[PDB]
Amino acid sequence: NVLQIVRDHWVHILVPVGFVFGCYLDRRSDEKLTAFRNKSLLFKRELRPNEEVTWK
Amino acid sequence: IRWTYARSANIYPNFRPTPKTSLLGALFGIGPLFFWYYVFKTDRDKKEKLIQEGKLDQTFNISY
Amino acid sequence: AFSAPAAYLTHQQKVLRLYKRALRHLESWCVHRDKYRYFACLMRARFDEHKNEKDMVKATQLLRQAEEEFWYGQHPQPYIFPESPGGTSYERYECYKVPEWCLDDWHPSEKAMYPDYFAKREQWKRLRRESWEREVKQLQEETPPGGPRTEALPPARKEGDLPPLWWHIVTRPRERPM
Amino acid sequence: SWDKDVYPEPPRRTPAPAPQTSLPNPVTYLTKIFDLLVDRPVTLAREFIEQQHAKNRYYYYHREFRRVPDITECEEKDILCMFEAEMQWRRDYKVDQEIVNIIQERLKACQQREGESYRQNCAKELEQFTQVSKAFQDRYSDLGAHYSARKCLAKQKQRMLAERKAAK
Amino acid sequence: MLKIIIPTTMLLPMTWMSKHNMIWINATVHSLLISLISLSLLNQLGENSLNFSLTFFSDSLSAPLLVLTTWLLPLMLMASQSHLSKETTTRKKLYITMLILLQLFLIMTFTATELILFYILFEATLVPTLIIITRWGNQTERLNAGLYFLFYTLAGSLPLLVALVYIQNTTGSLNFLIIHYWSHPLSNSWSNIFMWLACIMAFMVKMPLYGLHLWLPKAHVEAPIAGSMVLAAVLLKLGGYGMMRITTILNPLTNYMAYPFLMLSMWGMIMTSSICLRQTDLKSLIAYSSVSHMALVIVAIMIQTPWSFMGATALMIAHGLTSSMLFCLANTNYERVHSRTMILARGLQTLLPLMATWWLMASLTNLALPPSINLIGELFIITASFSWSNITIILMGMNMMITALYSLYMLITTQRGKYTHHINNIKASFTRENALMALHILPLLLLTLNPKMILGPLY
Amino acid sequence: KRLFIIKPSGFYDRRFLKLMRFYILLTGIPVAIGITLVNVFIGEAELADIPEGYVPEHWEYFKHPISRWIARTFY
Amino acid sequence: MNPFASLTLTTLIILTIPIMMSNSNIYKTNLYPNYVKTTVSYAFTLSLVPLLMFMHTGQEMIISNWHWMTLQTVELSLSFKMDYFSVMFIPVALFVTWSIMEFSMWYMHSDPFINRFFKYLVLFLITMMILVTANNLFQLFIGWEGVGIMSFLLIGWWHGRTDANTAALQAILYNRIGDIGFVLSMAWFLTHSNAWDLQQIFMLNNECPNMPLIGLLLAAAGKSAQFGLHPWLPSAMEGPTPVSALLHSSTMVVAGVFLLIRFYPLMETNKLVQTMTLCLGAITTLFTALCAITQNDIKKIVAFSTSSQLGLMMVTIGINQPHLAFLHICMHAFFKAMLFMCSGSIIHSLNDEQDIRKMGGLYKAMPFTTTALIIGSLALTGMPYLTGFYSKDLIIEAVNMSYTNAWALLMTLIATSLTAAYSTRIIFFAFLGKPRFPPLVLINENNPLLINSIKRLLIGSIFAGFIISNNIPPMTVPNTTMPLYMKMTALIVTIMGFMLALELNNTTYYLKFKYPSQTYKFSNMLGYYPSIMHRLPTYHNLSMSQKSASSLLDLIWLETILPKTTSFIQMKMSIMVSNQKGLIKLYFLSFLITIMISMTLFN
Amino acid sequence: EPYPDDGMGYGDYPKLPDRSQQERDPWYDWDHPDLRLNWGEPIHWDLDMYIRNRVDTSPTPV
Amino acid sequence: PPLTLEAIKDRVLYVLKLYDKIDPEKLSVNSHFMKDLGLDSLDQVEIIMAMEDEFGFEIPDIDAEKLMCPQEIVDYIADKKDVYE
Amino acid sequence: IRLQEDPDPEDENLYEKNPDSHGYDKDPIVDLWNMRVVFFFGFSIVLVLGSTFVAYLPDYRMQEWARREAERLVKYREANGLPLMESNCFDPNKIQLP
Repeated sequence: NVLQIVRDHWVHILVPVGFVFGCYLDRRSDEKLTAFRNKSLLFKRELRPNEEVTWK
Repeated sequence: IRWTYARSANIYPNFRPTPKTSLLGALFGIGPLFFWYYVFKTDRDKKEKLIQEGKLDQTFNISY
Repeated sequence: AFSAPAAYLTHQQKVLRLYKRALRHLESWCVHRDKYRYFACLMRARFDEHKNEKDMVKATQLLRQAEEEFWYGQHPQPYIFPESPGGTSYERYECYKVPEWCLDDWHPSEKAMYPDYFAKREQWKRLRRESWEREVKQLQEETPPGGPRTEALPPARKEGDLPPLWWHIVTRPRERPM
Repeated sequence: SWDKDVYPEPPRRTPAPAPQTSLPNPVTYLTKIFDLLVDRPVTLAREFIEQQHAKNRYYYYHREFRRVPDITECEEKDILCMFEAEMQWRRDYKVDQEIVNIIQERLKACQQREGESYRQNCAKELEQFTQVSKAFQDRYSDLGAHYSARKCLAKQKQRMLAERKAAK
Repeated sequence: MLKIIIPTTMLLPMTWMSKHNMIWINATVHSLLISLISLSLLNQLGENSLNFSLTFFSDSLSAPLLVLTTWLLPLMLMASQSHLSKETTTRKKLYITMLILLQLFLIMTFTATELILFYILFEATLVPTLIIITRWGNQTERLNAGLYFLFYTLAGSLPLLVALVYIQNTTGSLNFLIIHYWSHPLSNSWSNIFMWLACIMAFMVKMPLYGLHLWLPKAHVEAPIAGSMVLAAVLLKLGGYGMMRITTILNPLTNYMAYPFLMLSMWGMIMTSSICLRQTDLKSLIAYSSVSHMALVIVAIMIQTPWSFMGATALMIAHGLTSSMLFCLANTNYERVHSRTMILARGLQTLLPLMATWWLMASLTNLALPPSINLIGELFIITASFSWSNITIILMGMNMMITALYSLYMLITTQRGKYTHHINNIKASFTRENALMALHILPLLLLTLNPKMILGPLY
Repeated sequence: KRLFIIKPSGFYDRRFLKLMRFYILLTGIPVAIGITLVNVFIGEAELADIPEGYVPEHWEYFKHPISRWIARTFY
Repeated sequence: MNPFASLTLTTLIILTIPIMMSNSNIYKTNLYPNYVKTTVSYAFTLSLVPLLMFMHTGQEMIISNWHWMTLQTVELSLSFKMDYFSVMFIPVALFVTWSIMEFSMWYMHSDPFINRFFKYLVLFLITMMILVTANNLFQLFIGWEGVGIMSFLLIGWWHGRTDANTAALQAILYNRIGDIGFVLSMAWFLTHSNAWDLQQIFMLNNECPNMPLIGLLLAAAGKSAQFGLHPWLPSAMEGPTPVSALLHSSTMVVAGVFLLIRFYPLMETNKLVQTMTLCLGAITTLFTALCAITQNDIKKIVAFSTSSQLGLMMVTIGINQPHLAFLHICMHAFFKAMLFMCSGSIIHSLNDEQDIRKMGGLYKAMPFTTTALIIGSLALTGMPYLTGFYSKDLIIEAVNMSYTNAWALLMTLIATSLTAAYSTRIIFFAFLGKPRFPPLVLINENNPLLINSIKRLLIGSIFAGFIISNNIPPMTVPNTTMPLYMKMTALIVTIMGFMLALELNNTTYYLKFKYPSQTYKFSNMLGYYPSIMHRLPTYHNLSMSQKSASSLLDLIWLETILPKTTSFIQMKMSIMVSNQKGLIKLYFLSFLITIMISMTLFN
Repeated sequence: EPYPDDGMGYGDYPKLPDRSQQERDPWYDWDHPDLRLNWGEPIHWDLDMYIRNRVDTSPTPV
Repeated sequence: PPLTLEAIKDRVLYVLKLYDKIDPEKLSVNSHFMKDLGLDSLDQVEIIMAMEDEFGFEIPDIDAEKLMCPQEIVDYIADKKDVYE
Repeated sequence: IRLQEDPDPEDENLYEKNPDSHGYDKDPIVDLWNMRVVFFFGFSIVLVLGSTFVAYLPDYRMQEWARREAERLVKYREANGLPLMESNCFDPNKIQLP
């Protein structure tokens, strides 16, 4: 009866998918604002070995 | 129902600006406001005058 | 259980009420039983003195003056029976009184906790439901054309008929529900 | 593990027990019973838990913020430098609040500890809190809800101009 | 912020495409989950706000309000289930969509970084509220109440829009960060005085101010339960948030301009609580109580001191919860007896004890029994006012006394005395209603344990 | 001679309390047990000076273990 | 020292256990009140230990267990002040609560919600302990409001009685008026001394100004039912007698006196506040005793006695003798709670009869209650070497031997006379004489709970005064030498009051009727303070609310000003514009006028 | 007897005697016992003020 | 204190027998004070007061005046106290 | 004046049709599942779990960090004899007075 269950209760996937999409879009926005990733006068450090970004 | 309606709804339709209504409204509406303004303004001005004169004690008044 | 009041209090009734109030306030003042008995017999003699006044105007004026005397001489803190209005225990158990209709909203498990009583209650409900129509008819018939001029309600005229408007008086909550 | 210099405590002088009556002291036996019934099981439980913690010891570190140019040297409408200076000033505000808290804690402890001689034997802590309170009030009070490093600088300048006028 | 916004948007298609039976269930589940997601925002760096992106940011002020909104939506759904049962499926879905749109607009208001976006959405909140009041109200006065609410708010807001555009032209940006960092002081000029009035009056209308509060009693009495819940809990606090944000621009002129509004609020709290003493309608009593508490918040904001702001935030959250619960309690009795007159229903404690307990706790919070967050906020406001002027304590204490009096008077009249004999439709309280009251109460008592969450950024 | 005592229905409110308590405890008891286990065994970290040449992770600035876990996982 | 903190905190935390278990099944069962009583008894037994430690070495401590929140430079933390006052009052309060609950099991047996009653009792006890053991003003305020709310709930225990609801509302009203001054004190201390902890407040405020102390005075007057705020206490007798005996007789009412005592180091500095406390205490003593003299309800008489004793404590504070006031609180708890329990026994025996006029000849009918009440009255009147002697006699001796307002001292002596007088009244009217109760005699005190509960407080009234006075460290320089009449003044005045009261009560037997004197009316009507003060201000406030605030402003004038006038103007303009004429000739002329005007104005 | 038409807004409502509900005889069976009021009876404008739990005007001995 | 119907009757008759003006021998449950006995109105008031003092509950005057019979007093007391046996 | 249906009687109590109504709907199944959804996702999930999550939320407010910095500064300044709190928030030299 799985077809019946999914056919009439698929709406429960929209909102959790919405949360995942929100996380993805927020990470994309974070990508956009990477100008001063490590160029501050406070948290500016030399990249530790095997690191390319401080994710800031 | 009549009591509630008379206490709430019927008041304004059966109101007429009259010298008693107008005078009592003026008094009990704005007079207290001006009285408190006078009291608090005088108090605040006195405090500011004392502060400017350096004649007020706030030795440990560090949390405002 | 209170009787329907009358439009006015007859002069005799007013005199009786004043006598009762005066005796009670005297008892409040005369704490000890012997002194109370002495002054109560004195008061009874005082009433008997003008018991047979023929002039109604004179009797009315005497009533008025006696009421003034009562008000001056009333005890500041008269004795009140504990369950009487103004008494210490007046309406104490009122919150415990619960109307009968609350029963109909019981969950079936609770109603099964006491089956037999609820069978009896169903019998009473049937009785009331059957008697209502006849009660209404009787009230219409006995009511004067202008309308009920007194709060008094007629008794049951015929066998098999319950007193009109009997349900709440009969099923009023117990004085001490607990 | 608190530093004694940061949280001073006067040395403890506890009078020795000098009984003068034959009657047994109930407090002594009650304290021994409390020891045996409560303190020993509690000490054993803490011994066990400390052993478990020592089995897996890991360290957390206290962050260090390098000093940054103040609002005084930050240029106008220079939002980057103003931001750095403002956050630094906010951190300094928090640190000053904590210092005031430490002094107040000393004051309270000294009031309680001295007992009936609080008025005399806590005078030094009272003077310390007096100085700290005056400094904190002068630095931060009256800035308002929207306190900012610029407003504190403005307050400092107003104070210094008043001082020059007093110097005449 | 999209972690909250996008699921909230997706609530609409889910509600529209859900089966007729499952609309309430699905809405409640996912709104509660959205609130659980929103709980993450409470973690705020002390020095700086959480700047998620250019458009959206959060601070220790916005986060409690967002959490309140996200928590409030499922509560509104539970409350509004009962009286909307007879409605057709399309109408119920429309009601739910109005609620969801309101939550979305409120979230975007509290998180917006730009004052013009804040204004756009803060005025956008009117449309769902107006539709709710004027379409699902149960009295003929709903139309008049909606007109009053809409026109008061718009008359306040339009000058705010003009002033915000003028600020954009002068300073160059309406982003709150830039405004805070630059924030040049105002001068005491008639032009600046009127700019101050334009900025302040919209929020002073939203926060019911004495003389501008007439819309609130009509709206709250005439609205359905859910609409009353949002109006009491969040829509008033919209004004408080706006005033706290906007006070940065008007730094010096606030001292001169506060006295009219300060005195109006200080006297109006006493007046409104005295009105509460003599109200004949339970919803009206709660509305005037809200007016008094909001007047306290107005005083705290106008004083512009750290303790005042912390107390203002705490009072906003605590009052939102208390007023929402009180409206729910009144709505239950209204559904049972179909009248809002206080005297009609009496002695309900014997009939409904657990509801009586809920009423007791709600009133105790309303009268600010410690250590309730209500008392924390009120006490902080009182201490700030005392520093502002020692004479304020007289008015503040009088207001506290009258609040206690009217709260316990409502409790005594509704829940004590002999039961009204003729009323026979009182029935055992449903698990939904008790659940709603508990969902109101438990967060409020819990927030006392960790008060730093609702003490605002200045903490 | 027991006389009946009229009282409102109690099945619904008692059931409400039972369901509320059950659903609160359903996660509270696992939560309480987990909190106790973490505090007893994992314990709270010890304050140590930063070793020279080391840049600690952000979660390493927080004492309590659960606080560290939340900081590392969600922030 | 290490056991001290643990024991003291456990004493409070144990009391909470029945509250937590109230969710469990024990609440449903009949075992809940017995569990509550046993919990209180174990708490008392534990509280005895720190009391012994303090007696041995004065091991006072402060415990800041939990840090609630730090507000910038102010730290608020859950702190308990386990000093002499707390460490002594906790055992006394616990012992009294134990006896009261044991009595209540017998007195409240018929009540359906006995479990709710016992739970409310434990809630009040917890709140009072919070009040006593508080090192922050905020924690003390938590206890203050908790005690107030619990009194509100317990007084209106019978929700049916409108009178009970009125009494509860009145108590809330007066106590909130006191809380105004309390909030003033809290705000002043926060703004000036930057702390709510008693320790920092004491440290900084070397010479405390007047305003915070006057606020503390107001809060104390509210809680201790001082004059101007007194009527709530006599009205509180509307509640069940155990509630009266516990809270509104011996424990809750001493909250204000205890608050003043806690702030004694600040109280010493300011002379004016001491004078005001002295005058208020003297007024309370005199007025409440005079009211009690003519009261005919036993509960009212004992309640006015409580108020007079509270006034005596306030006087003692005014004479700047705080520790003596604390001692008097400790003794008053014992003997007054016992007196109220005896009153409750009399009431229950006589089927809910509280009027002394309907009670008579109970000396032999109720031997044990009679012995207990005689002992309690003797202790109350200052019989030597009883509990009252160690407190009240020292109080009077210190009052006489000190710089004092003359009228205050005179009123205190007269009040002691009147205390003897009303003790004579209750004993004479109730136990002595011939029976006046209704025919059916149901007297039966042979209940183990009642007997044992009264037994414990009897033993306390007899010996606790000596025991405590001997054990406590000396805290006041004694008034060693004094004139003989000065020493014996307390006994002389008490005996004079006894003699005059006995003669006047004997005169009642004489078969002579006289109409009431004006002074009798003044005393019986409680000084007319209830009659006018509960009517004129209430009427004026409620009428002002409805007539001005509800109507003349909100529904009339504000509406006329902003909404209605603007709506009317727009309506009139709409009527003008929509003239509904539409004649080409008419509006085309307007075009000509507009063209001409435009040419002129805009060139 | 309607209230005097002075613009207060009472209008048609009658000026019932200012008797507190305490004064009304308790013994009589009232439709609303706690309020001592019968159904259909005109309700005093300030009845809420003159409830038994609030401002009382009952005659005093003095 | 069950206060059964027979107990109420016995106590009412007891009070009436203790009343000097009423002769005990002719006193009966149906003996109307006004007609069968020689009592007047004031005697009715006094006996009502005596009954209300004996049973400790106050009889309202409107109900009090209409008793006129010892059995009426008994059944009225039963109604007030909810005595069904 | 109009042909309108009689006002519906007070909405039928959900107790009548299903005594264990729970409210939330007419059909008992949706009643039970609505109450289960409400109770679980509010009390069990949001209230309990979120209360723990807030309780153990990382101190990003830097309260402990502020205390540690205060301790270090107090120790150093007391050791070196420097005043505990300098009166000037910013160094006087960098400021250029008019």
